[PDB]
Amino acid sequence: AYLWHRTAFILAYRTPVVPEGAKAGASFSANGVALRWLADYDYSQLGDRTLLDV
Amino acid sequence: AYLWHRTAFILAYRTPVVPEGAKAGASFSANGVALRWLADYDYSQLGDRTLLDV
Repeated sequence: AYLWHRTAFILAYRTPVVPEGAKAGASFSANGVALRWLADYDYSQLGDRTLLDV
Repeated sequence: AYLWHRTAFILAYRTPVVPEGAKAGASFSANGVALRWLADYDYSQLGDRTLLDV
């Protein structure tokens, strides 16, 4: 069991910025944390690559 | 020191076009020269890339 006061632990989150050259992505949320979604096409590997980050 | 007539030297400029596969870019100016700006996201390097050219 863990018993803590509010000030004991600190969490910080930052949503990464979708840059100018990236195709406009989406935005998602995990328990109230904003996640950046991004998709880029690998022509050289003939596929799609997605990244979902914070 | 250089003393020249107007007809002595010639400059020519051409702005590159933004291709179909590139996310549409801006167009800037430098001494009246139109410069093609372009941006592309490197998923492998996890970062954006910008090129400004003529």
